[PDB]
Amino acid sequence: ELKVAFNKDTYVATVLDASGSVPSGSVNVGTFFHPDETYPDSYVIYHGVRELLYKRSEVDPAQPGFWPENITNMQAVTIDNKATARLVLNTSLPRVVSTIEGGKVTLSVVALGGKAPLKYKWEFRAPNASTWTAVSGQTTANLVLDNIDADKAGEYKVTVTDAAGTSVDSTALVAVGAYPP
Amino acid sequence: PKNMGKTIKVYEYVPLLDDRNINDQGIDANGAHIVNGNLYGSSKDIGTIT
Repeated sequence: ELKVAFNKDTYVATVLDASGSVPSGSVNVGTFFHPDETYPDSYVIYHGVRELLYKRSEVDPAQPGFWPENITNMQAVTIDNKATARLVLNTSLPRVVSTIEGGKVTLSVVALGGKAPLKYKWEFRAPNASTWTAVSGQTTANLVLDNIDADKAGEYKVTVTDAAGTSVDSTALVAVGAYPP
Repeated sequence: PKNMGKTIKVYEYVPLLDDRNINDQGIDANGAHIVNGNLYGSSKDIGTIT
């Protein structure tokens, strides 16, 4: 929920976060999900400000309005962003990794979003199951599996969660050939 | 003409720059809706038209 303000004089649409403070002069014009719930990788912040100022009024950008009198000249507004950058995964886990019993498989994920305490998570699904099982201990980015056994095969999924609520995940299926004992 | 009531009425089109043509369609040189639609509505002043 990115909150947008708007000052009618300077024509600056400050896209604040959910807990921002509206600048002296600007007025609340609405809220929109920057990572759109349904199509998450199609619209940008501009594509959300336009949908917010269309339902506004040139006479006073505080009361709602429509087509004959609304803020649709999208050249004078200057979006001034002060909302934390979306949690994006710069380097996701490989689609597939495959070693032999005894080898060392390492998985690494790099996240570039907005928060101080970017905490991590790790789960594990056996390749016949349905629910994810918590990988105890490893909670910091790179997960190292040394002397990997056959039972430690399946699908591993990281979950990079920021400070407030945002989370991004990425999976990596792991296979291990098992020579006879 | 007969069969046409007992009244005749015409249309008077007023100039843009007079005072009589007050309306609500007004955006100044900056982009803010103003009360007067007519630019310098026959003010004949210097400061007002400036």
